[PDB]
Order: sequence, then C-alpha cells, then structure tokens
Amino acid sequence: VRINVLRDALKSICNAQRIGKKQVIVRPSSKVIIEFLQLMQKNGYISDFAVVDNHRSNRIVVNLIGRLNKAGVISPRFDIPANDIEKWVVNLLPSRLFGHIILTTSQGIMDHIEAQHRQIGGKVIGYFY
Amino acid sequence: MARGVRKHLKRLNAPKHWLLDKMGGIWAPRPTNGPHGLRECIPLILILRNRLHYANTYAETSMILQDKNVLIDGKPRTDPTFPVGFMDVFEIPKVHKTFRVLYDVKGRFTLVPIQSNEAGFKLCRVQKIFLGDKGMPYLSTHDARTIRFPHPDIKTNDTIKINLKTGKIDEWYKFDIGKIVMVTGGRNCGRIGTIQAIDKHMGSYTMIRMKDTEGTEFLTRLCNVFVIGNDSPAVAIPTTKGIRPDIIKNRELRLRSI
Amino acid sequence: RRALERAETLRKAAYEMAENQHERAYHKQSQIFQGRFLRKDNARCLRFYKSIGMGYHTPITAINGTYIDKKCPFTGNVSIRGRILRGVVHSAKMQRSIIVRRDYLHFVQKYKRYERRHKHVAAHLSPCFRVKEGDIVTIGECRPLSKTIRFNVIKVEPVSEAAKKRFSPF
Amino acid sequence: LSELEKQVAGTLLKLEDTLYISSVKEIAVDGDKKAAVVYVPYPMLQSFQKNSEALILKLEKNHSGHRFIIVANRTIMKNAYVFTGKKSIRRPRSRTMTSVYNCILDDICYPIHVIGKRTLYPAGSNPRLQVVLPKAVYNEVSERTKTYSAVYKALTERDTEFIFM
Amino acid sequence: GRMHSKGKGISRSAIPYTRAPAPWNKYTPEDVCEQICKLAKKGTPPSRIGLILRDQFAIGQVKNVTGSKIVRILKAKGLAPEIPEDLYCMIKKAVAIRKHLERSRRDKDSKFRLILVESRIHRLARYYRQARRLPPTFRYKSDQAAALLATYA
RNA sequence: GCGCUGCUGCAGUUGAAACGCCCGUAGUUGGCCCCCCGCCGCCACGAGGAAACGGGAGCGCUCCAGGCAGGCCCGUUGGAC
Ligand SMILES: [Mg+2]
Ligand SMILES: [Mg+2]
Ligand SMILES: [Mg+2]
Ligand SMILES: [Mg+2]
Repeated sequence: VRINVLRDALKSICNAQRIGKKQVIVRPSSKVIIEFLQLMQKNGYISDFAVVDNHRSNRIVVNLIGRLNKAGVISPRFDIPANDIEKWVVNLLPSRLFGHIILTTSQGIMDHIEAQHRQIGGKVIGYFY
Repeated sequence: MARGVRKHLKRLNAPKHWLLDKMGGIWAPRPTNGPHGLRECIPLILILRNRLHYANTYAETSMILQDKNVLIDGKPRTDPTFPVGFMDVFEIPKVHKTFRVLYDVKGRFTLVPIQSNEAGFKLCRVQKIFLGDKGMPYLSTHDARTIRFPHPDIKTNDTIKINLKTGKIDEWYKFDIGKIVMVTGGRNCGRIGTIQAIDKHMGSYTMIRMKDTEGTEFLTRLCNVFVIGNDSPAVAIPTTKGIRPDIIKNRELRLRSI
Repeated sequence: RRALERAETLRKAAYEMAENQHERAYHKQSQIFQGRFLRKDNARCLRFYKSIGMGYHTPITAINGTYIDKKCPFTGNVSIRGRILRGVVHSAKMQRSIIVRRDYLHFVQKYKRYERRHKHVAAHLSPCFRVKEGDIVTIGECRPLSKTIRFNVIKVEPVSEAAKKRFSPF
Repeated sequence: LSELEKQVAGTLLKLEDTLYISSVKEIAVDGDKKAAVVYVPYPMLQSFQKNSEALILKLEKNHSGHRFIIVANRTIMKNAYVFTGKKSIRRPRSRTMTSVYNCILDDICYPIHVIGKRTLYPAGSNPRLQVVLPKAVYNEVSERTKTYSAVYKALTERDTEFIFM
Repeated sequence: GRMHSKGKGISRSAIPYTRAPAPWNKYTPEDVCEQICKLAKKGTPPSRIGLILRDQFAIGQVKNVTGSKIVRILKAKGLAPEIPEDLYCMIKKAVAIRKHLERSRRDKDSKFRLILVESRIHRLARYYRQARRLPPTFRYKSDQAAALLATYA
C-alpha cells in the first residue's frame, strides 16, 4: 500500500527532470510536501507550483528549470542532536559549501544551516542538492 | 559488607575541594564526628599545615593543638581531625589573627579575617523544629546545636544569630523574597544573590531562583540556600561579592598575574 | 436527618456481622472504640476515614461504606509515600488484589531504534473501587504489604469493554 | 445602530408589496464604488437565499453608491478538544476555520457554483488563491470581480483572484 | 478484487465536484424521507433504495438534497437493521455454500471459497464489535447461522 | 585488514541462497484532514550526584616520559572547566 507520499513525489520529480521535462504532476498532496517545495523554491531549484483542489487528496503541479541534481528522504526519521549534524553532512552531502538537509523541529521545518545558527536539533526528513 | 564503621580514608576517595595532592600519600585524614559532616567540612590539620604553613608535619600540628593555641568559637580544641565548617570563627590569640570560614566563588573554603565587633557571634541555619521530652519545643541547626524554648515567630529555613559567649539568640532573619542569600552547595557554591521566586513541588524538592547583582540568574534547591542578612550582608564577605568569572576572564586574570 | 440515616445503616452492618457465625473472628475498625454503637443518640462518629493528600479526593463509597480493610489507603492504617504511577489492569482474580500492566520504551544505540517492553506490578484493591480488565488505574507506593505487593490503588478510570488492546505508555 | 440600517429597513418594508437581519458591514474598494455585506443569521440564510438575486437588484436600484451582498454569520472556535479538568469537550468540525472560509466563499457568489479552486505559490510573491467559474455566466458577473476579491480579502486575509473556465 | 484474490481492477464511481442539487430538482427533504419510509417498510436494503431513487425519481445523491446519508435517516426514524447489510449478505452467501456442500462432499473449490468467506466474516464482525455497533456478545457460529439469519433479518 | 556479519553498509535468474500454494494469531508497518486544549515520545537548558583515567587552561622537573609547581612587588598566587 501507499505509505510515504513524499518519497513518491521526489522520485517522480527526479524522473521527470532526468529527461528534461518542464512540468510534473504529483497525486497525493500534503503539508509536508508543500513545505519541502517551499524550501526548494526559496533556494532556487524548482521555480513555482500550484495545488489543485478536488476534495480528495489534492493534486499539485510543479515547473522545473533543470537545476535539481538529486532529492531523497530518510524513512525512519531519526533524531539529530544539535551537535551531531556535521557527521550527517559529511555522510550525505557532496560538499560542505552547497547542499541542504531538511529537519523538522519544535520551531518548524528548516534547513540544517538555520538549525546550526540557533543551536538546536530535531528529526531528519530529507536532503537535496 | 563491613562488620562495623569505617575509620580510614583513602586519598583518592577524599573530597575534591580539599585540594589534596595525588602523590602526597596513600592516606588522608579522616575527620571525626562533630558539628559538621564529612562532605561539608574540612579537618583542622589541613588548615594548620597546608594553608597557613605554620606546621610542616602531623606532630607539629598535634603539639600546637595540645598547647591550646587555637580557638574554635571560644572553646580550645585539641583534636587534629576536628571538622571546621561554614560560618565558623577561627581566632589564634597568640598572633592576633581572627578569621571566619566561608566559601569562595570557585567553591572552596576560605579564611576571611574579621574584626572584634563581629567576632563574638555566628550565624546558624535552622533545619528542624521538634518536640522533645515532656513536649518542650526545640530547634536544631546546621552545626548540630539545639536550643530550647525558642520564639514562636522562628520557622524552618530561617537564619539565627547566637552569641558565642553565652549561646543565646538575639535576632533572626525570615526566609522571604528579596533577602540576600549565599549558596552553600552544588554547582553554584559561593555565589551571592537575592531570592526572586519560590516554587514548591508537592512531594519533592523545592526550587529557589535568585538573581546576581550583575544581572545573572541561576537556580538551586532550598537545601543549600543560606540567608546572610536582609538586603545587605550581616557579616563580612570575601573581596569579590560572590561573582563567578567566566573561563575567558579567568584566563585573562591568570595571564595578567603571570 | 441525613446523618441519622447513615448511623442506622452503619449500626445494622455491625449487628448483622455478628450473626455471620461462619467467620472465625470479628472484624472491626481499630480506631473506633466499640461501645459507641450502644449510644442511641448520634453524638459520636461511628466510622473513621482520612485524606491521603496529594490532591486526590476521598470517594463517597469509603465514607458511606460498611466494609473493613486494614490495608485501604482511606479507612485503613497505611500511608502513601514515594512514587505515583499509572497502568492498565491485567487480571483481577485475587480477593483484594490485582495485576497492573506498565508499558515503556527502551532505546538501543547501535541500531538507533527502540523496543517495546512491559512489566507486571501487583497492587491492593480496596472494596471502594470496582475494576475490570483494561481500565486505567493510579497506584501509590506504601510499605511492604506482602511478598510482591508494595502499591495501592487510588483512582480508577473506566474503559469500554471490546475496545482494542493498544500500547499505552503512561 | 447607524444610517444605512434605516434605509435597508425601509426597502425591506417596500419589497413585500417576517425576517430579520443581524447587522451590516461596508467594505471599501479601489474605485469610488464600495461594497455592503448584510449579515443574515444562520438559520434564516436559506430563507433569504430563495430570491437572493431579486432582493439584491431591488436594493441596489432603490439605493445606489455601493453593491449589496448577503452572507451568514458563523462563529469560530479555536480548540479541537477543550479540557474541563474531568470530561472531554470536542469542537464540531463546522466551527473550524477552513470550513467557514469555504462556506463564505460559496455564499459570496451563491447563484453561481464554484467549479474549481487553485492556490498558486509563486517564486517570491505571496501565495494567492484563484477560483474557476462557469463559462456561461462570464460577463453576467464580470463587473463584480474586484469587489468580490476585496470583500473576500476583508472577511478573510487570504487574497484571491478570479478566472473563467 | 485484492483481499482474497490477485485481481487489480479499478471499477468505481466518481461523484461530482459540486454538492448542490440539480436545477430541475423539485423535491424537499420531507418528501424524500416519506419515500424511504415506504421503501424501508417494504423491506429493501439501502443500496437498492439509492438505486431506485436515482433511477425512478432522478436523485443522483441523497446527501445533496437532504444533507444526510440514508442509514443516518433510517436511524433517526428508528428503522435501520440491527445487523449491517454487508455482513448479512456475507452470511447469506456462507449459508448457501454450506447447503450446497452438505448436499455433496467432494467439491473442494467450494470448501476453499467457504474458508475465504468465513475469514472475511470474522474480520468484519471484529471490526463492528469494536466501535460499539454490535452487542459485545455477538458471535458467529456456522452451526446456527441460518437461525440467526432468519431472526436477525 | 573485512562493505567476508553489512544500522550507517552485503547477497538471493545462471556463482551459496525466495518456503509448492492459500488462510491466519502474536509481532512489525499503516493514505489525507482540524494552527492553538490534555498526555507519550522528541529537542534545548538546568538541578543532583566521587575521585582516579580521558580531554583541557598555566607552570623550562636542563629536555622527555612526568608532577602540581615558583619567584616575588604574588587574582586572597594557582591547581580553571
Ligand atoms: Mg494478505
Ligand atoms: Mg491498483
Ligand atoms: Mg548449477
Ligand atoms: Mg545458485
């Protein structure tokens, strides 16, 4: 059965971007998907998107610009102590200069840079570069 | 499982704030029972030998104590292992030196020289009010001193001023918000501050919040909060008014002294 | 008039008990001095009860009941002190005792995951409380009452039967 | 408790030849024209909605200066459960904020039924919701899109816009 | 067809986006409610009731007219059955299979199907026992299924 | 060393290895939705609680392994954390 909607959405996004398309459709929308896409947009990776209301698990349409290189999720959301982020950065990201790691905290969904700025920790959701 | 009480003390198992050297020897002095317990006291010989440097060995300290050259609250003590504690009086008449035992910001015992106007008394913290034989009310203090027939207005955790000459109360300080206090245990030993909040948790410890004069705020449990007067201290305090510096500031001080 | 009805009801319970010859001994409340029941006026209290404190209130059943239990926290001679815990009822087959189920989590650092664990805790249940399997109870600590019992029930929150057994840490 | 109320009451007394209205709200629009909202208590909304278009046109013609709209007054609660200390109190879903806003949007243009909704998330601009209306009405309502957007922004801070499809 | 099979069909119905009644609708909530009374009195399952209403009276969705579902209306009128319809039909099918089997004790595919149907019945009965839709004492026994079927109908 | 015990991080068509198939309890995992209430997990801070070992500030036992010292006008010299 369907479990992780975000994983399906990200896989579809990468599949479409691989063959140089311009628009993708994701079926089951959700708040977490919307925040993930908002962060991606803010960092300049996927331009804009729209949500279509059908009264049943709204759909969503996104527009690409051939900048995204890889996106993914960590299924069992482990807890990241505020001082245990550099290990994950080294393990997951190509470099310490570019790339982002998404965490959910009591203060909301934020990039790992922001969490390092505020010296707090939380749970890991995904990553992209 | 030992068959009886313990009489020795290994050097490594001794309290840290005594500052004994690791290689000084295998053993350390074992304080005898008295006004203060093992973990909130310090033996007399350590003061007489490793601090004032008046003696170089155990035998010299024993001879000095036998000659009755040291007074502790006006009563000569001949025990090299007599425990000394907070808010004690340490006067040596033969050299006209009088000190009061207090805590430094770092959390160690210190000797603060005093004057004669305030050297005839001591401050005591009341921990218990109980009925003794025949229903006569009593009270006990942190230095193991019991007083009969006290004023009803005195309650627990208050502070009491007893004259050493006779041993009678003259006045007391209530435990309330806005009274200067001194911390006698934990991570905040030696700090001075003023009470700002009192939060009581049913069936568990009561927490006391006080603010330092500079503006710092810290928390500690009521078991080691000692009132030392109203607004201003009743007794003398070390040069620094209970202000703990940070590591950087302490390093700057060390470099300046070097 | 309300107090008068209570005293009569309490008085009957004492005299119908003396007609239960099957019992080996006569069970009584230690605090009350037998002899007050010979007074026709209601000038004396016939039943003893206390408040355990900690914000819990005494059930009306204990105050108006007609039962004797020296291990009850309200009408007996025990005191509550220490830790207060919660759990669900696992079995209620003994005379005045039950088995309580507690659930918690254990973390394993190597695998960065958890385990679900449970323990069984036996407690004393006073007649003032009615309990079936699955209900939530609050237990307070007391002195050793038996080989395995060191807790006493203080509060019962009913749960519907047929409900799904679920992992419920408390 | 004002001046427009007497005028609307007079109109209502003229129209018949047993209802009652809670209050009146006036919203400004970019142009000199303004908008007025008549608050009909919830149980009588369906009573007012039988002849809403006729009432609105008669009210507009009798008194000009701003357009008239009819919307019900619904309360909003802010706790899914309310802990009284003993039992539990649950908020009905009809009192949620999301349902109320949708009901308001439906009521603002009652005669025409919304065929779709879409919310855009531009790269930098604030997200805005655009609705979809039947192609038939088109110009029959094209002169009230600005006022509709203004009122929807006023009652609910969510900005919007209109298209036809 | 997935729980007890390998099929992956996707035949369903798609209801409209708008929840409003049809413009040509000429029925109030009372008139339809009386219609359910007559149909229910005659002994008809809610699904067939909806079929009849949609076909004969041209009512695509009862909810859009009355604001409530059929079984809710019946319960408000105190006419809903004690045993939900789907479980009742499951039990009917099981009884029919059991009769055919006791007629002949060499068909094994029938036994297979009986196993599947009984498993489904047990699952649904457990779900209904939870949520307090059925008496806690409710239990399904194959030996006396026909009798209760007759009474509970 | 060994990603040849694999949580990070193995393999299962042919090299070793998918139960003959179905039902099914315990167990594990379970779509979307209400901004603010209660509880559980989670994050941060804090209190309380031995040192020695480990890290670490300062000091020229001739250096070093080490130790807590030394000169003088010494933070109340220091042994901080
Ligand atoms: Mg299956
Ligand atoms: Mg399918
Ligand atoms: Mg082969
Ligand atoms: Mg092989």
